[PDB]
Amino acid sequence: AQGHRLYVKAKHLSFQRSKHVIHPGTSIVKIEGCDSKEEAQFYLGKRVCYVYKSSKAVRGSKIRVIWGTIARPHGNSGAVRARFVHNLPAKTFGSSLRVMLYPSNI
Amino acid sequence: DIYKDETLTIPKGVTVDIKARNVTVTGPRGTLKQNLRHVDIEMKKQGNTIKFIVWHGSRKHNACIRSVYSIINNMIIGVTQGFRYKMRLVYAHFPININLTENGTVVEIRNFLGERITRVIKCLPGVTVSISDEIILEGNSLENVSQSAANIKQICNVRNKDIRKFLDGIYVSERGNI
Amino acid sequence: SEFQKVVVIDAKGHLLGRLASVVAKQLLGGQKVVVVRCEELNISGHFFRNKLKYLAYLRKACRYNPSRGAFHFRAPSRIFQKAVRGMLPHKTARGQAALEHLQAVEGIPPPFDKQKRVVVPAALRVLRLKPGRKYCTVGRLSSEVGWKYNDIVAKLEERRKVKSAAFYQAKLAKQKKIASAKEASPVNQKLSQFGY
Amino acid sequence: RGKRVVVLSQLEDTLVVTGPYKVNGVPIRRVNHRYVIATSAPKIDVSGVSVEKFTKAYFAKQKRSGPVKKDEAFFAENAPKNALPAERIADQKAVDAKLLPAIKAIPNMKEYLAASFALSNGDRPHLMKF
Amino acid sequence: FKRYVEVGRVVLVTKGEYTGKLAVIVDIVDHKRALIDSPCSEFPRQVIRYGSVVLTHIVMKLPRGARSGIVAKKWKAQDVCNKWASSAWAKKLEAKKVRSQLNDFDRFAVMRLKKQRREQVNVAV
Amino acid sequence: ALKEYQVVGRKVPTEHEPVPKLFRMRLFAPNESVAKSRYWYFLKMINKVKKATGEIVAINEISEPKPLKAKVFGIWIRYDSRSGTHNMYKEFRDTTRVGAVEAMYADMAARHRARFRSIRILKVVEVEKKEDVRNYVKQLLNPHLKFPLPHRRTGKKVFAPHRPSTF
RNA sequence: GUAGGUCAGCAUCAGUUUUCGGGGGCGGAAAAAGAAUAAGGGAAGGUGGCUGUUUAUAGCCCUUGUUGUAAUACGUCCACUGGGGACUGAGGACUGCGGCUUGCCAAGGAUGCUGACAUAAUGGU
RNA sequence: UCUAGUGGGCCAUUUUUGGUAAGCAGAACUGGCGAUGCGGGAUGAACCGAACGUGAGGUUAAGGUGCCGGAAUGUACGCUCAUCAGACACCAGAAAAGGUGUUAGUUCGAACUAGCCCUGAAAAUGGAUGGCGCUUAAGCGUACUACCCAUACCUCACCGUCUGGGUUA
RNA sequence: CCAAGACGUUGCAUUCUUCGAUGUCGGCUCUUCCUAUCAUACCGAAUUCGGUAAGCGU
RNA sequence: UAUGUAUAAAAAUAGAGGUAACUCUCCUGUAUCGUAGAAGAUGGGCGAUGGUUGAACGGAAGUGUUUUGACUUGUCCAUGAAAUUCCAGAAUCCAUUGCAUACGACUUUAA
Repeated sequence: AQGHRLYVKAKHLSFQRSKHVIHPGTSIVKIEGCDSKEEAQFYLGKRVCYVYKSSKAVRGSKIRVIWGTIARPHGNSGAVRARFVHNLPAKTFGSSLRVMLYPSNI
Repeated sequence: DIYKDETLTIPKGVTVDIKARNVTVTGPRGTLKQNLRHVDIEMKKQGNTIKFIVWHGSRKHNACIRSVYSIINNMIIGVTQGFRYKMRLVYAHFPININLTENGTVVEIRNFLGERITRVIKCLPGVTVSISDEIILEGNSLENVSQSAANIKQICNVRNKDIRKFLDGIYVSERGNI
Repeated sequence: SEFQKVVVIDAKGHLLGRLASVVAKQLLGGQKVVVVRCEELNISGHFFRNKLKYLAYLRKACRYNPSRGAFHFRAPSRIFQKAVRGMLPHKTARGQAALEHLQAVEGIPPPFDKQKRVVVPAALRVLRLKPGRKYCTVGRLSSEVGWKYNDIVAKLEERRKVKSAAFYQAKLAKQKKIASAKEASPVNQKLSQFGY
Repeated sequence: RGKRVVVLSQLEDTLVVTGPYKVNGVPIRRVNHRYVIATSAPKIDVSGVSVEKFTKAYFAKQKRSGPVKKDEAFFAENAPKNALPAERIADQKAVDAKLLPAIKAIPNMKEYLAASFALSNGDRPHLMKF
Repeated sequence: FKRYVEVGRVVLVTKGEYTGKLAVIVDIVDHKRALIDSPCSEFPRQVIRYGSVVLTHIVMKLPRGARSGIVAKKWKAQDVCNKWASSAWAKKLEAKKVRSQLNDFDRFAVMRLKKQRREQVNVAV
Repeated sequence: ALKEYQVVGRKVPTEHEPVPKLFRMRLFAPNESVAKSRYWYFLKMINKVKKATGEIVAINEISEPKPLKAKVFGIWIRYDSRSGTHNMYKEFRDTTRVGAVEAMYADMAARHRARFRSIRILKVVEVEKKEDVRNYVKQLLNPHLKFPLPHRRTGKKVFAPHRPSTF
């Protein structure tokens, strides 16, 4: 079954925020194996998505997706900032995201 | 300093192995297993010599090197010749009665200062008690022999009386080897 | 670096706060964490100081209905969960969901003694304390503040260790055979230019 | 996705590319250059294959200019059986004939093109080179 | 012990722009700093801290404060190059570097070759 | 990152002083601006010169002639404390005067909680004879120096699979 | 053919910005060093030799010459240049200031090439 | 020119008077609060930073980056072990004098001299460096990078106000 | 703290809230906390003076 | 909420771990196990005699561990894919009891 997964696993950590004020427009994402801002530069501009499952069949699909793009690195520990077409729900803190390898430049 | 070292020569003792800093010194007389986890000292065994070394230690940490050398010599002496303490009873009017049970590991003291209470003390392992009013404490561990003497002396204590007149008690007289 | 579905952590030789800080962050990251051998955790500082700290904690109680006031858990795993709870936002629905993602246990129970146990070098005592500094064990601290299962935990632990030792020898016997057959294949030295 | 293909020519924006249809079954298609990871594998000789007839007009779809579409018969239409011109099949066979000898000559590349790329546990694409 | 910070010990640099290089402790500045030198041109003589190097098992006979030319002469004479490589530690490090330099086609070749290797699993009953 | 600066200056000429004297100072400062400030600080306490009525006639950055050679530096300082009645002599072993002053500032702040403003450097001298040398510096000068590597805590690499060897 | 709904992808640009890389000029003790190679001086935390000594069967320190218009680091500058990502597209014939060679142009604010869906898909409550 | 409201103020910096002292009474200069949100100091009318049209992007201030909590369990050198340590200005409090505690200094082993720790130190519901916890720190002193983010700064869009320039086609 | 337990020295009224009202002594009753300890326990000196100590009683 | 849902010695850290007083390893997992095939088709030739899958042990929470018809990418070869033509049988009530009881509840009894 290990002939798939053209994406890199990532986790939605939190919104971009100060101590008390949150900014849900842009999110903080931890990409696995990305441990520095120098490594985050490779993942800049990649296409990240949140995949979740619903009971209602939209166009005959149980799976629906919210797309987004990695915008910039965040901090020193490899976390990145991500902008989505729909702001990610606050219930996804700790949920997983798929970071594709496109738009590719490697 | 960077390098503070003391050198000791080992006798004909059989095993002095230091696994996990635990010296399981086995000699002609017996086995003494003690830990040196309380000192952060590189002691190296080569040939028939052992070097206790401290690197980058301050004065407080360097002070324990001689203590380690003293104690390592102590159970070397214990496993080679052993330790014997001769301890005499002193009483003015009431004789002190002492009984030894199961080869002396329990000592029962009665008629101390005329009291009717029996004081029973369990000696530490590796120490045996014999009656020479002289009590002989012989064993491998100087730690255990000295502690057993301390327990007996503390137990036979005079309470609420003038020590200036009441000189009754048990005090150690001689500390030597077998 | 990489998240596993469930991570089992051997708490032996770890510091309470440093490991709790790492565990709490991992739990908030959506990761399921199991911590075994919580009785083998360490708290920096000598035993009596830590004994005084817990006894001070014990005094905290309501004057009306002490059954309402702070509940003082004497188990080493429950002391660890207390540290993680204080490091989590547990009044919040996110923090609660993190708390049920943590399972801290004394010893290594049978669902976990057959699983790999990782360690956290950011919390290991040998890496994190200056040598010669005094420290205490949570298990001993627990046993002298009210925990009454220190003996049975120990006795079950050597039985597990004996079984684990038997498992290891069986696996090492297998690895000896596979290693011997490894160099017999000429391809092992053929793929030397590839770094393997 | 995950297929390995051999680049034929660079079109105006995308790459006219096909993994040999007799190897991995990927026909001649345009692929945008941002959706490919170029590999460091040994090059395949594509100098002997004609690439002038692979143009935007060649790959162009049929114009619709109306909102009416979709049908079960519509899906029964198209398909490889229908729609697919014989000239398109001939071009695919011709490029296959001109491309297979090179991948036959260089070892392990035929089956490499047949395989499918995938990421595994612990693989970090920023550290990995292709 | 087997690794002592002393004049002439060969060290492996682990942090900085010279990570992975070999050098020799020409002189000891203090408990935290030491002057090292390497025969290679890309590694100049410099004062470095012990936190960025790991002590190797190799010790060479070198007089304290030796210049770069003399250090290179002693390095060649005692043949420390390929004396470090003879150890399994260096072979493991070089294997890690070679394995990291692999590309996708080389990785596919590795997969097939080790798959050929794995298909034996023939052991005596 | 301190730097050693040769600062030469003089007061502006007047009718009373047509030819003023040139005074030079070696002083350690992060940049030329602070170097000129300290020069005026020392010249103001001694020899009746403001910054206004004086001028900096020369600025130079001095580098270590032998930055690859281990040396012993003896530094005399004036230490100002809560009591402020102190002179000190300390010795530091390293390859440059700038590093010795930097290590002095860190050591002085660590041991006595003294700040850059409180400390003024009387003189930094290179001690060449081993006999002229602090006990710790001498026992670093031991020809047979050797010691084990001290503890050094050895990407994110959380959740290590094996217990560390640490030896 | 013409123009046209919604939403995407890419290219070529403009505005704004972030992050990496290369090349070159110049400045300082016209860096300090160092290497290599000729003088002389001194010695050790004293090597071979025999505790004491002066390069020998290790070497080091100081000065000078040389290789030298040495390199590097640092500073500064280039109307020198290569990438990656992000946000924005206000205006609505023509004028203007410029570059090129009259047409062209990245020059007084986004267009071009496509695809999917024409849907509750976007959007709202 | 006509007219409104106001004619109880309060706090801070610094100077200063009455007072045993006071979250006390009284003044001087300035800045504030009152009338003012925002970032920060856990929390607070005057403290720190910054003063506010609706938004997008970028960057900072004060302050922070172990976890709660956005951001280095960063770098360098030390000091400290506290039997109820310490942890950031205002600020929410302790002194003399000692302490075979310890680390450095000064001058002729002795005295001194400093820095940290301990002692001096002592209450009443159970509870507060904000909490958890922290000991080659996640404590203290110094140095150097990277990072986080305000309604402040920068570019841009839009709203309004004001100001200036055109407009008989 | 000091040496000649002296001398010294260092420490443990205001009118801010309430006058569209907070019921204003003591006793009785009852529970809890504090230690600056009267008794009890256990130690240290020369019954007396001390240290740990608020468990228990007063 | 998965996308390979892969990995079980214990210990010390101023030491360990083996193989055979010996000697080798350590200096983390960027490692091993795995990974090829219409989301993985239909055949064939060599080679191997393996590989993956549909009674006993384990009580600490034993959710298991072990044991004893397919599927072949070990190695060669031949068809097929497309136009998805550029991202997407009990209890209770009713009754009864008084060891109980404000009322509930509790203790009994009742075919």
